[PDB]
Amino acid sequence: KTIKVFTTVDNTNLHTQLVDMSMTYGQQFGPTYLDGADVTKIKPHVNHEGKTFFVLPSDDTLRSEAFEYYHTLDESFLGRYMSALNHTKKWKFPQVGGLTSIKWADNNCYLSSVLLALQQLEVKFNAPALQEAYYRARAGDAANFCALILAYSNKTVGELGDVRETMTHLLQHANLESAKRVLNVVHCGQKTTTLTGVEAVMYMGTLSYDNLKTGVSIPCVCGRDATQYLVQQESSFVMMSAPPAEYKLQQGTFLCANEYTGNYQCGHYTHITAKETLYRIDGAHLTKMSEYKGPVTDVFYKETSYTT
Amino acid sequence: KTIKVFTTVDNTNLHTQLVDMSMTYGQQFGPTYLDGADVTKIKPHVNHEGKTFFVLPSDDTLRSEAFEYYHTLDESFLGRYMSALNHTKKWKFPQVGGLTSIKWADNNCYLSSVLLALQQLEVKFNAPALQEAYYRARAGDAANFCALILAYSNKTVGELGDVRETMTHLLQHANLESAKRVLNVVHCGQKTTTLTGVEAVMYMGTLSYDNLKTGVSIPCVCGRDATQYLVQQESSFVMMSAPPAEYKLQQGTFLCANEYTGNYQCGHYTHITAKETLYRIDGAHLTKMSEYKGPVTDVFYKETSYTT
Ligand SMILES: *[C@H](CC(=O)Nc1cccnc1)C(=O)NNC(=O)CCc1ccccc1C(=O)N[C@H](C)Cc1cccc2ccccc12
Ligand SMILES: *[C@H](CC(=O)Nc1cccnc1)C(=O)NNC(=O)CCc1ccccc1C(=O)N[C@H](C)Cc1cccc2ccccc12
Repeated sequence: KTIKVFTTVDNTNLHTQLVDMSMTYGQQFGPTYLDGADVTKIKPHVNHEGKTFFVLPSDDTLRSEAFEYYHTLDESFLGRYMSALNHTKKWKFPQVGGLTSIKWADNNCYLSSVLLALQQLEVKFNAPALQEAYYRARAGDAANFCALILAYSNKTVGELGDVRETMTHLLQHANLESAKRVLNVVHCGQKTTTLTGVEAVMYMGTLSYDNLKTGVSIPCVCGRDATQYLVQQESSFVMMSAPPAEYKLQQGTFLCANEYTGNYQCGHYTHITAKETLYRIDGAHLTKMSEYKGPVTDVFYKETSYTT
Repeated sequence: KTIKVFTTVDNTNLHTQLVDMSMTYGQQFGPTYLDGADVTKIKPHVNHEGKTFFVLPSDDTLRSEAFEYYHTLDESFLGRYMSALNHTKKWKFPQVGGLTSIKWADNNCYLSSVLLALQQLEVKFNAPALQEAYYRARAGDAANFCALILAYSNKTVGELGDVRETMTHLLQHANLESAKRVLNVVHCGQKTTTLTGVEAVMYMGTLSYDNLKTGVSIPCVCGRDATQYLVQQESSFVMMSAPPAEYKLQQGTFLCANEYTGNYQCGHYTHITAKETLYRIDGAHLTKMSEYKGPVTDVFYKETSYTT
């Protein structure tokens, strides 16, 4: 009933242990975490041999730093953070196109594009732990960042993610009230709305800021075809996201964008950024072009302020 | 290739005609309408024997009154209005509980409750044609009203309707800008919105004004559980509509309500109104109780104004 397993508590040294398939990991080790999860209540699985679990021998006052350093009220948070940081360190982050991409491993797509896109944005987080990493990530010590990206998103190493939904969780912890967007929709009746923070910088429906500024079609109204348009946006960038579609990107049209090529929950994120000429990144790789044409789910535009 | 069919152009006199199954109704009669529809492009169906079609021998300047009298830019509108008014007259509207219900015929449910509920509301339409009928409907000459209710909703005699979706089309033509509602939703980010007219008096989500005023749970936020609540409502009544659910009605709690007992698009609307004691109407019928307990999709509350 034994499987060989590596146990680190410091992520510096490792230890080799044996574990009973008959007992919960907690019974034998205490609180235990593997690849971003909380296996502390789980019996051992035979696929788990040859893996490195992060064990955290419990503590009642580590919550000093917890809500402080990490801005979370999850007892599990650090156990998930660290057991991912083990793996995350094993990835290779090379600086490419000036930014810092992630050699594909354990399904990095979303994390690459998320990280490829969070350099280029004017954003400062309200949890110190992110600040450090972001800047370790710009220089190249990004393993701390992807680990927190996982833990904030509640994701596991190797679990596919949607780039859009991931940032929702990172943007909850950043400079929010500083930002403002206003929109009005109109047939019979009419409706104007203002959103603060993350709400204000994220849109689901079109990839074109211009259309949002021009015209964009919305339901109920009374029947089915109102128009909604942007009235005011007070924020440093904008994210425009739609179900993946074919789209046109030109230099200076857009900050950056990322290209999803697959089915609903099975696809491939590829990040494009606009510099000298368009620069497309896929893991370590890169293609640079003066035209694009592909399938995009997300486009990025820098912006100062706009009033209608 | 002949079926016997009755042709009125004045809805006073009838004529008996024969029609070729080989030709479109227009080829033989001109523009032709049956039971609220525009059969003028359709070949005859053999079920159509023994029916009374409304024929409108075309006209280019009847649009004088059209957008005027009826507030529509449908050439078909009057042809649909009148061919329904034929049938609608054949129904029996008895005044019950003080209001005026509709003896069940051709699936009246929604029209009964809609009509049972549009007496009790403080609303004045912006098309004269409705004004007349509404008041013919309060006295009992309601056939003109249900006919327009059909034509405004684009429904046919005998086609089941959702009470909620029907009023959307009648409320497009009523006192709108006079009314105002404001709502704010809040996790990370926050969002406040104002709606004008019909938008402002109709809600989909709960049956309880009180909850809307108390608390009501809404998605995205960042994750999935914001709270939205009512800030200001400036209007004469309120409609609260939800997918049909079990609900509690007490006298003086609510203006009126209607009870849907069936599957999604196959069910039964039953209207309840609060007077001396609760008064439930089903076609001509009526039960009056001091308690209720049933399945409701729509509840009505009179209101003057409210500020948070
Ligand atoms: C990595 C994929 C990968 O590893 N590719 C390989 C590289 C090298 C070698 N082999 C393979 C990855 O992270 N993929 N992410 C992923 O699948 C996430 C999809 C997902 C997950 C959760 C929620 C939503 C989604 C999602 O649908 N995302 C796409 C971009 C949005 C989308 C797609 C299709 C239809 C649709 C409709 C409406 C809204 C979005 C939408
Ligand atoms: C009449 C039914 C009838 O004739 N009953 C009889 C009387 C005497 C003798 N025999 C029979 C009628 O008009 N029924 N209306 C109807 O079926 C309309 C349903 C409908 C139609 C179009 C769009 C929506 C709907 C609808 O679903 N309405 C219900 C009230 C809302 C509902 C119901 C179930 C689930 C659900 C979920 C979400 C939102 C609404 C919702």
